[PDB]
Amino acid sequence: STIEEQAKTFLDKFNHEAEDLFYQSSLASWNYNTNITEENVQNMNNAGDKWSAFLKEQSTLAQMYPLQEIQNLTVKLQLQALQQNGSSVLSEDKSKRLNTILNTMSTIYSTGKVCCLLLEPGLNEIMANSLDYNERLWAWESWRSEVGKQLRPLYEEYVVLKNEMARANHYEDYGDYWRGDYEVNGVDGYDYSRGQLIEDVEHTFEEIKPLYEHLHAYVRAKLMNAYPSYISPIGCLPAHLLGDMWGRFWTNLYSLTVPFGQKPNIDVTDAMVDQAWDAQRIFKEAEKFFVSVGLPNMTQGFWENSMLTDPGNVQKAVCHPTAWDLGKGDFRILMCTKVTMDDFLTAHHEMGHIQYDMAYAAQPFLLRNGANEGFHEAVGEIMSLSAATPKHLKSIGLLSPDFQEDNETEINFLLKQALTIVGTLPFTYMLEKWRWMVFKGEIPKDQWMKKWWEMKREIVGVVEHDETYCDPASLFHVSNDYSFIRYYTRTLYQFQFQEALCQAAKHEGPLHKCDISNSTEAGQKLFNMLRLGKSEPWTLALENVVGAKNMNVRPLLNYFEPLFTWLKDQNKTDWSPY
Amino acid sequence: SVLYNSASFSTFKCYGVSPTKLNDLCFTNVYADSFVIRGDEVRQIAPGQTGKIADYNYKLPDDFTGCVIAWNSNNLDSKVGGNYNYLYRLFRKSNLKPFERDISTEIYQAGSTPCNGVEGFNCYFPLQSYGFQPTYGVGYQPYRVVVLSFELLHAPATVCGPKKSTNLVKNKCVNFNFNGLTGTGVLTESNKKFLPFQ
Amino acid sequence: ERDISTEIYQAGSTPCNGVEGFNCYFPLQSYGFQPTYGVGYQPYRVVVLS
Repeated sequence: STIEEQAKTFLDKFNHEAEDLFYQSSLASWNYNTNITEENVQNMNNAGDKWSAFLKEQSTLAQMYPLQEIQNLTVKLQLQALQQNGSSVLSEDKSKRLNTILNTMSTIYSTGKVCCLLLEPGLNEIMANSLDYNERLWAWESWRSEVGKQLRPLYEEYVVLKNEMARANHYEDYGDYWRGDYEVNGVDGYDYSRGQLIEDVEHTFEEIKPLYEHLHAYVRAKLMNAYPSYISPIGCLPAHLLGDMWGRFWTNLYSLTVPFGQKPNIDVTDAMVDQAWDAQRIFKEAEKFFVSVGLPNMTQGFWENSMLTDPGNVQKAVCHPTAWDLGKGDFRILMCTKVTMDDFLTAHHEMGHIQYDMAYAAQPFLLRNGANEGFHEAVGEIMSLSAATPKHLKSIGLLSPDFQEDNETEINFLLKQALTIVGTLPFTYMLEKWRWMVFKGEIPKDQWMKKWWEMKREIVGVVEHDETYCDPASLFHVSNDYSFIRYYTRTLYQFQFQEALCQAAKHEGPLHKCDISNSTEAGQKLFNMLRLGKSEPWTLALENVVGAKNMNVRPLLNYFEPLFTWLKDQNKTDWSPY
Repeated sequence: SVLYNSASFSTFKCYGVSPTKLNDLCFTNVYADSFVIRGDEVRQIAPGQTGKIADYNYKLPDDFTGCVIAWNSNNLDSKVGGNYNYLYRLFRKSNLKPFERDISTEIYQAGSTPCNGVEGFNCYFPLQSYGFQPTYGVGYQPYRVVVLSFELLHAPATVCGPKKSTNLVKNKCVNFNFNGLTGTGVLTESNKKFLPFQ
Repeated sequence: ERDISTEIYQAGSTPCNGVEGFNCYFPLQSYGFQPTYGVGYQPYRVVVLS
């Protein structure tokens, strides 16, 4: 007959019963994280079992169709994940063993009690705030010697098991199990490749390593005073000074540095007690912010169904910062919302992506995710960047006309911008490149953890290794199989989109003071992109919004001229305190 | 008049035959033509515009005298759990003739393998059901389009618009409109008796 | 006898108050003669000499 007719018939049944099954499965999870009960446990188990049951059974039913016999090239876009086989292709013995990994490792991650010591509220605070050489040394070395030892069975048949199924499923490596997305091989011309991502990661890294090298000169020269005989400018950095337990985070620590401490930073809590900030408040003026960008009013049910308050102890729940694409004309943010300077940023962070969600809500269910795997949180990040401009804060209520400013406000804006989000991307470079080389198998089975320095010793210079230890599995974001290449991708696309957006708003020069407001065209053209979602290649759409199929180099400095010139006049391993 | 200035039949869209002018012209026959819709069927209900529903659920030549009437019924019938009472054909073979009621209940042959007794591969149902719940989005909220087909058959039209009648004053001549009788003169009380029907 | 003004005509029950709304539609609508317009829509020049 015709592939497309019953293909869309099956997919539209999927859409119409997926609103039911999915929507009230996500809604069972909504009742759960709203009200953590046990009938929710059992019914959510059943609903997820029926979701996975559609997956397995109907993805036995879907493979009587071939892969190539398609001409529409959008039916390809739906059939990559529709005609796929999944994880049931192999035997049934390593099935309870993959569950063994994903459950025992998760338990050890959640029951890794040091003896006791409570995991997140106790260890994370003391590890970041203990300030000594012989007490945080205990919590750090005991941590390492307690965690990096028992994982050798789990992890060292873990890698071979995923590599084996990768080869058995006509793939090259556990990465090729993933990277197959980045071969655009449907519509020609807008194609790309997957085989390596060494291109433009070292290349853009060979462009940031100048900027990061100046920043590293500054940082490595700053910490002279604390350890006189252990830290020198000609050597490099010690083991335990990342500002975080792994130091994955590069936008906070202006507090351990005082180049300009004279100018008062922004504070809105005084405004908070002054001007009727209610936690039903700025959210609505955030709505009129998006109106200033050009977006419509927010729906009426959002004030009713979505929770925007403090549920309190009476309402048992957890407020984790991950928005919810509930779908079906319902898109939710379940947060214990408070009025705080960082919560101010968080509100717009979530609402930018929630508006993105209602933006592509007009798309069929299979195409109802972000533009690519990294673009999801990038939507929140770029909107936070857009709304975080201080002179726009002077353009709105939460600031006084008498509030004078100088050019050094942004100096600790950036030297904040060194230790909670972005600045030292090279750590992500280390961890991710080492992770591709270990999961894919190009490293032998006792050469992880030397590399768990010298890549530091080569890229950032964090030193103390021998053969055996296996650190990289003890994270929320690796014990649940999450790859940080999303962070690299967002780190670039954030600023390419930022350059395009601020250039479109007739603001030029350095990009640290662009206000995106009263710009219908910046909203009109954005609509032409956001409405499409994933229907078009990111290369072509990137040229439509920015102007190229590949990431640009100049904009990264176009945002950072002041920090560039300010680094140059303060930036004025094979060395061992060990 | 009440439907026009009802302030409740919110999507009273009668583009074409004028509700503003309806109240004098007669039609022989009018038609109650009602079903259930969603917030997406609003634009789908646009005679001239086509789609899944216009091709496989309701019928239309292109043009017909008769309006469309929908209004928010979400509060009326929406239970937590899902309103499975209502349902809809999803995908038919082809279209049908303009404006005929259909309750065809059979199995759709989707692809290559003939159905001829089987319901599995290539043989799925077009009959699906709704799951309406109170949090449903605007594009899905039921509004219930209702149609008002006015056919004026050659026979004289029996149902007509209202007759706006005012008071009568006598002993001073006026123009007058006693149902066809349109002269000009004085009316007065009179004595001569009539029969029950003259 | 002529008529030049472009007053906002009130297209129904809810008063326009100058703006759009339920039954309020602007009488002034351009031809915009595009090639796709049919012969029943193609322009014709007319001159009347009283």
